[PDB]
Amino acid sequence: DPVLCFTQYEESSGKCKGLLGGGVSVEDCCLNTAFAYQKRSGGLCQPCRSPRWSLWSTWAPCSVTCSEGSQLRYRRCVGWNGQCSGKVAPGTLEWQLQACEDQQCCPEMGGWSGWGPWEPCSVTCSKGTRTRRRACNHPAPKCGGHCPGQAQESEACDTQQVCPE
Amino acid sequence: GVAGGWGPWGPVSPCPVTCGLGQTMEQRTCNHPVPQHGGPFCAGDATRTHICNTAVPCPVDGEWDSWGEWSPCIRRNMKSISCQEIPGQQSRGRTCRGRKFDGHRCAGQQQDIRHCYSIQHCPLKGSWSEWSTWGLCMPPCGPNPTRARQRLCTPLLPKYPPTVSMVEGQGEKNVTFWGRPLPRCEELQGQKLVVEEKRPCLHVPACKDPEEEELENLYF
Ligand SMILES: *[C@@H]1O[C@H](CO[C@H]2O[C@@H](C)[C@@H](O)[C@@H](O)[C@@H]2O)[C@@H](O[C@@H]2O[C@H](CO)[C@@H](O)[C@H](O)[C@H]2NC(C)=O)[C@H](O)[C@H]1NC(C)=O
Ligand SMILES: *[C@@H]1O[C@@H](C)[C@@H](O)[C@@H](O[C@@H]2O[C@H](CO)[C@@H](O)[C@H](O)[C@H]2O)[C@@H]1O
Ligand SMILES: *[C@@H]1O[C@@H](C)[C@@H](O)[C@@H](O[C@@H]2O[C@H](CO)[C@@H](O)[C@H](O)[C@H]2O)[C@@H]1O
Ligand SMILES: *[C@@H]1O[C@@H](C)[C@@H](O)[C@@H](O[C@@H]2O[C@H](CO)[C@@H](O)[C@H](O)[C@H]2O)[C@@H]1O
Ligand SMILES: *[C@H]1O[C@H](CO)[C@@H](O)[C@H](O)[C@@H]1O
Ligand SMILES: *[C@H]1O[C@H](CO)[C@@H](O)[C@H](O)[C@@H]1O
Ligand SMILES: *[C@H]1O[C@H](CO)[C@@H](O)[C@H](O)[C@@H]1O
Ligand SMILES: *[C@H]1O[C@H](CO)[C@@H](O)[C@H](O)[C@@H]1O
Ligand SMILES: *[C@H]1O[C@H](CO)[C@@H](O)[C@H](O)[C@@H]1O
Ligand SMILES: *[C@H]1O[C@H](CO)[C@@H](O)[C@H](O)[C@@H]1O
Ligand SMILES: *[C@H]1O[C@H](CO)[C@@H](O)[C@H](O)[C@@H]1O
Ligand SMILES: *[C@H]1O[C@H](CO)[C@@H](O)[C@H](O)[C@@H]1O
Ligand SMILES: *[C@H]1O[C@H](CO)[C@@H](O)[C@H](O)[C@@H]1O
Ligand SMILES: *[C@H]1O[C@H](CO)[C@@H](O)[C@H](O)[C@@H]1O
Ligand SMILES: *[C@H]1O[C@H](CO)[C@@H](O)[C@H](O)[C@@H]1O
Ligand SMILES: *[C@H]1O[C@H](CO)[C@@H](O)[C@H](O)[C@@H]1O
Repeated sequence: DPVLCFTQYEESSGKCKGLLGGGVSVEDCCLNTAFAYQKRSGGLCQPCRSPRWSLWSTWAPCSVTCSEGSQLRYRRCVGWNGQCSGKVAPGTLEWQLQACEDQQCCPEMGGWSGWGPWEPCSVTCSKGTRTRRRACNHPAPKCGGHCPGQAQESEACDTQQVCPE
Repeated sequence: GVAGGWGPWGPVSPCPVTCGLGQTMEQRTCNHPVPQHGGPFCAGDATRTHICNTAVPCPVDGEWDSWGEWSPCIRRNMKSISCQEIPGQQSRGRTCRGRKFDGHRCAGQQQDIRHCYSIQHCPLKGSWSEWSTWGLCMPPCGPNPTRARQRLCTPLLPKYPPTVSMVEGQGEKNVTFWGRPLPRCEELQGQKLVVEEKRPCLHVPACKDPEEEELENLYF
């Protein structure tokens, strides 16, 4: 079955670099074990060297930003005509799962306290704004929490007073 | 307004490689009919390429396989030297693998010898080690992964000479310890040899293809 035959295999990232062309058999392309191949061009670049396990990828981000979690890393068997260590065929994957911990504590939101008294009106003639405010300290949040909503409300007030002309 | 066209194709290059596949190319010029004053140009490509196939494989230099298992520590004409001050010699083996098609041979000693004592199945006093480093979450991707750390009863190796004058070799060679002893020690929570403890791993991620996991998080 014909395949695209590439002249160099980039280690560390698995890409097929330097296209020599297509419409040639896998056996002919891999006469030079320094070459690499890709079929249908969807992906999966396999070097023509004998099969050997690749390098462990970098640890994936922890599954949660909170408390103990779990993170993976992969390793692919890359090559052609043979097997990797483990009676494994080329293309298979092997995983290692590890317990991770980005931060110790975790955001626990708090609760609003009682409403403060209404402040006076923002103006002494015509119409203005009235504001009341509360605190996020019943209970206070730990780590990165915050109370749900706003810490202050505003509303219009009418003084019933005309301004000096 | 003069129309250019191509001239004869030149000589094709020979197959630049001696193994596997290579590439050749022919060079033509737009010299016989020339494009004057900038009107039309030469249509096409001034270079064709073609693959040439040498039917002979490339050399592949053999690489060293990993070291084998240390052989049993013995001494000539004395049978088992276990739990005794008798230095022996054990050997290890490598295999040169992958050499094909006149490739270079592996470079180095395929064997490795070292002097040793034998503590195979010897009863030794022991002491409980501290808590080892938390291992990997196993089985990875399987149902309910769990970690494991452990304290094991480490043997107290006997104070034997680590530097011995070999009379047959006339050298002062180092001597290390080989074998699985039987460590004696007070029990640690109903156990005499090893006591471990497991803890489940939390929020396990599913195992998908590294391309597929990349395209899944990008799409959400
Ligand atoms: C054990 O001895 C080695 C070197 O001596 C021997 O090694 C054996 C494996 C065997 O092949 C035998 O024939 C050979 O004679 C010591 O290596 C030395 O270590 C010191 C300090 O660690 C270094 O400064 C030296 O460069 C290094 N090499 C030499 C040639 O001296 C090794 O330290 C020793 N181990 C112990 C625990 O004593
Ligand atoms: C990663 O960063 C952390 C700081 C949190 O913001 C995580 O969000 C989630 O927060 C709630 C608390 O409201 C916890 O119960 C969750 O466990 C945590 O996932 C965020 O993912
Ligand atoms: C409170 O009492 C009112 C009767 C006014 O005297 C107010 O002063 C007025 O404020 C407006 C804008 O706030 C200004 O345009 C006027 O010039 C000023 O007379 C007072 O604050
Ligand atoms: C021609 O004869 C062969 C028997 C090999 O010795 C060839 O060596 C190979 O040459 C190509 C480039 O021309 C390299 O890609 C290979 O790494 C090399 O083994 C020789 O050229
Ligand atoms: C991953 O694991 C170890 C390093 O952590 C090595 O055996 C190798 O680098 C592998 O890719
Ligand atoms: C995970 O582990 C260490 C960092 O904790 C590094 O080897 C690397 O970042 C890997 O992804
Ligand atoms: C304060 O605001 C409302 C109650 O008024 C709720 O979202 C919650 O109790 C918060 O603490
Ligand atoms: C202030 O607003 C109302 C009462 O006016 C309630 O949602 C609550 O008591 C809050 O503290
Ligand atoms: C403002 O509104 C009334 C009094 O006008 C009360 O609910 C409270 O004092 C609030 O602060
Ligand atoms: C040169 O190349 C081809 C003929 O080989 C045509 O496209 C055209 O004649 C051009 O001049
Ligand atoms: C080169 O290629 C072919 C001959 O191989 C012809 O189309 C023509 O001679 C061109 O110059
Ligand atoms: C054997 O010796 C060491 C490991 O003990 C390494 O140099 C290498 O893995 C070799 O095969
Ligand atoms: C021989 O030495 C020890 C076992 O005593 C290990 O490093 C390994 O098994 C090697 O083959
Ligand atoms: C076993 O090992 C030593 C004694 O040999 C102590 O750490 C303790 O008694 C443990 O049970
Ligand atoms: C393991 O447990 C704790 C540390 O987690 C200590 O008591 C000691 O290091 C033991 O080995
Ligand atoms: C496992 O747990 C933590 C690290 O995750 C440490 O207490 C220690 O490394 C232990 O082996």
